[PDB]
Amino acid sequence: RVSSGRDLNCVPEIADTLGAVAKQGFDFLCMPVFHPRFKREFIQEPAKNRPGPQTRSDLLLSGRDWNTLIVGKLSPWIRPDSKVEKIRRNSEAAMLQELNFGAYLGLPAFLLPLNQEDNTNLARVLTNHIHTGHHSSMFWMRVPLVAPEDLRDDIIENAPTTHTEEYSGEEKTWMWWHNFRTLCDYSKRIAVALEIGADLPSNHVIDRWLGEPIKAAILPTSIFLTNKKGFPVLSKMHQRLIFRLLKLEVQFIITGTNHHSEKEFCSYLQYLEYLSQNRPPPNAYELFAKGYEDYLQSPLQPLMDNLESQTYEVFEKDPIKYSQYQQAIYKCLLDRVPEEEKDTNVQVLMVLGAGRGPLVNASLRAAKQADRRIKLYAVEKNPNAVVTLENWQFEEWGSQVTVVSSDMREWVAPEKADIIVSELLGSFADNELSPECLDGAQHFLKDDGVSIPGEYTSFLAPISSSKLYNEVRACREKDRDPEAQFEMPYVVRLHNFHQLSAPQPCFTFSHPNRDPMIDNNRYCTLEFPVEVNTVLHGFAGYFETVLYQDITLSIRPETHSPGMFSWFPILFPIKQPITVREGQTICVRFWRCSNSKKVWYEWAVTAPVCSAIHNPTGRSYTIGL
Amino acid sequence: LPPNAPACMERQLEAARYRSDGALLLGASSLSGRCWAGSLWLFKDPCAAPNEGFCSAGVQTEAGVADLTWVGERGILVASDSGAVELWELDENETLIVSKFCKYEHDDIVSTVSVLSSGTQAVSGSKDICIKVWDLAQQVVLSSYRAHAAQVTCVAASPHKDSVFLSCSEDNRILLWDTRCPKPASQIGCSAPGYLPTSLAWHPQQSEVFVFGDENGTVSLVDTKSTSCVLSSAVHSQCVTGLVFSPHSVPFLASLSEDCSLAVLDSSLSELFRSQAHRDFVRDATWSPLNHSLLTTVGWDHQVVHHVVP
Ligand SMILES: CSC[C@H]1O[C@@H](n2cnc3c(N)ncnc32)[C@H](O)[C@@H]1O
Repeated sequence: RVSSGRDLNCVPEIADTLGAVAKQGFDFLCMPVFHPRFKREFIQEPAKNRPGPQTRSDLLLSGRDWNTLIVGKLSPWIRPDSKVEKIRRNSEAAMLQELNFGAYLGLPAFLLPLNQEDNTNLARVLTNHIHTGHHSSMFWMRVPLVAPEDLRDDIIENAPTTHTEEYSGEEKTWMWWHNFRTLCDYSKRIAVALEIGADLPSNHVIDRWLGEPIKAAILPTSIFLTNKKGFPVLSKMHQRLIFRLLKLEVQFIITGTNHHSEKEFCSYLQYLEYLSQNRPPPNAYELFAKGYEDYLQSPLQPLMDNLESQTYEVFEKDPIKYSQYQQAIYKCLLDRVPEEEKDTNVQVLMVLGAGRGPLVNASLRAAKQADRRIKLYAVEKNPNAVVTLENWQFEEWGSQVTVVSSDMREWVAPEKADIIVSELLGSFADNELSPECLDGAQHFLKDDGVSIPGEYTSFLAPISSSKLYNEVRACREKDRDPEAQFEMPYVVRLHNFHQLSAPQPCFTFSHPNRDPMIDNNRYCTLEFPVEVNTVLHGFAGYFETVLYQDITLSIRPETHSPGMFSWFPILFPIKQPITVREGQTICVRFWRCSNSKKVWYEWAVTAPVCSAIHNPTGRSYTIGL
Repeated sequence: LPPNAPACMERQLEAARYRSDGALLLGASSLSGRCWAGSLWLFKDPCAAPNEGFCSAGVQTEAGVADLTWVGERGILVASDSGAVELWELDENETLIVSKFCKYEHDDIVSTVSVLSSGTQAVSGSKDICIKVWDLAQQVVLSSYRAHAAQVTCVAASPHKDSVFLSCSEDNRILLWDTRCPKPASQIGCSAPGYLPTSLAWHPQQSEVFVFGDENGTVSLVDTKSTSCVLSSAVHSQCVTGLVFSPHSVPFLASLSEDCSLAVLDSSLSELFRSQAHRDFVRDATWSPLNHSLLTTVGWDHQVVHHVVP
């Protein structure tokens, strides 16, 4: 339900304290590994020769406890960015010592503050620790939503709080995070512990954090209200934020003393669990998409490759989607055959890429629904799926269905078709080469023939996600270009991200394509107005298709076909993140390029700054013809 | 060793305060090993300290002692690691020390405490960045001020003005407070921003004069009136942790630093005496009320040193 921990800066006995916090229902304890007041000297005699021990023993807990139940904390006197040389030197040494002890102990995480703007030396020392043996432990950078300087009571007569609002100024703590993680080169081990205050900032300030790697939210006891029965509770705004953070599955940390004295800290925790169990429940899509959040997958190429049995099974597991197909064919039959010709008129329906036959079945249900007469061809280049088809036609369909084991571009049809039906669409619509396939088959469509689908359109939107930028970056492989990861699309349930602008149509295809000369190549220029400060990491892709007239499928959020989990979105990364200021326009360019051999996409951002052209000549990514 | 008195004192000596009669208040913490806690000790014979078995009275605190102050002649007010301000009461016979109140108001370590001139009120400062005003009699927080933007290092009540006290923070602000003012704090200091302020002591006679020490070992003399930095000396090679004035008609200034040294300075901030006696950090100093030439220093080396000042 909820994973939560206790933050303490006082631990008289680690055994007693840990027992306490467990009894209260906490999954873990954030605590100092050295006494917070125990400042140490490393260079000057005589204090450097201070007799040890320097802290309490590793023998005081099991390895299992250290590994699972403890998050360490940097001592607060440690200031690597101090302007006093000696304090800098001592803080450099103490910071290494405390981090090395955490690694010694096998702690799963360690808390470090971003409590000011300049953490350059702090970053340099952390980077050094990280580059001293490959380890998995996380560093939680404790950053406030609202900097303490901007939180202070207006009680200084000769230093009044600037009540005049500053857009970028109110986002200063995001810039603290950004600079730190940029210096540390987006280490996957460095994440955010976002500290929440009584005074929530403006929405823009909260939105700054959308695509950032938040591992924890810190809730001070201070920010909690009191109900009639005197229970700790939160403002509706604080609650809306908690509901937001529960979607990112962060860990919650309670810090500070029990201000609700005639209660226990289970009160704070029970409130959280109360909110968690009382959260607005998630839709079936969100239940379908539950395991796949921000999971990078290769786009399927069902032309170039022969899909596996279980791949077709998942395709088939979308009854909404096939109802739409049935309805589109249903409608098209009634349009093509008047009730006077009902029994005399038999329409030639060809399924192009019939897989294991779900479109054949839908075609048959549609024909009985319409009470009209149909002859079915089922064309499928994948001979493994032809096994499934031919068993289906022998056992059930009978001679109404002629299974054809052929590429639809090569097949010489015995007759022309009234209707061609196809599900050749990927997450960017045309990314599996529906156009080239259907173009090849259109000679055997009647002059008045219908293609279902008649049309599809790709859409793009710029996104911010430092999480997904890092996951792409982590996809380097031996024996290929070290940046090829960035020059290919991924199918992904985009979860931890910020959409910077409304989706805009990219590429459109129409079937049949009556063009005297047909060119499936494309060049498109898009301008995304941006109303926030942010960092561009890539482009989310989606699609809409018109099956027939008003019957459509869409994964485009604004028009998403309800309850259709068949396609996650696609992602076009860029190699270097691009800063975008509120007011600025993001200009992206997409090309659809081709040979006889391959089709591919190239893309460049041209505003507010130019990127490199990604995937020149399909060098990193092609789609086989 | 007395009854309710621990048969062993924690190594890290945090505070030393000579009462009127020359009796010695000792605060100590355990800053390392299995148990991180603290103790309060009374030595009516000061030359016996720090040995536990020669103590008049001793008690164990739940947590370490960051700061300490005498409340009159029988009261001890405690800044705890626990985020609690603790009031400790002396025995009638002064044989034991017993918890009057322990209040958990600060969300982090209580770093600093000072009793206001009434003896009925005190100010606390914490790493939680807040400064709280305490009603000692009713055991409650009258006011909580978040004036500062980083952890509060020191708070020192004016000698004779119950509404006036100084605070200093790692936010680089020295605040002069007057609770009678609706905006009670006023940012004071040198004209030029300098090193973080670490220690505060009002002049006992001249109520508008105070000294502060910095993270860079510099001690500075300030006039509220001039609002300009009068005199500054570089006394230490490390931060100035403490500043203590002699009981003399023309006071002496005792300076204590993480440099493990004691310095005694004149009114002109010149150097009269210096002691390399301690071999770890020097935490506190008190002048004997009895013999004003005597200065008692405690340090993390667990040394209780008695100095003879010329
Ligand atoms: C049901 S998913 C789309 C189906 O179309 C098939 N397919 C893709 N391209 C062609 C083609 N050119 N000719 C015949 N079948 C195809 C694939 O093998 C897949 O089963």
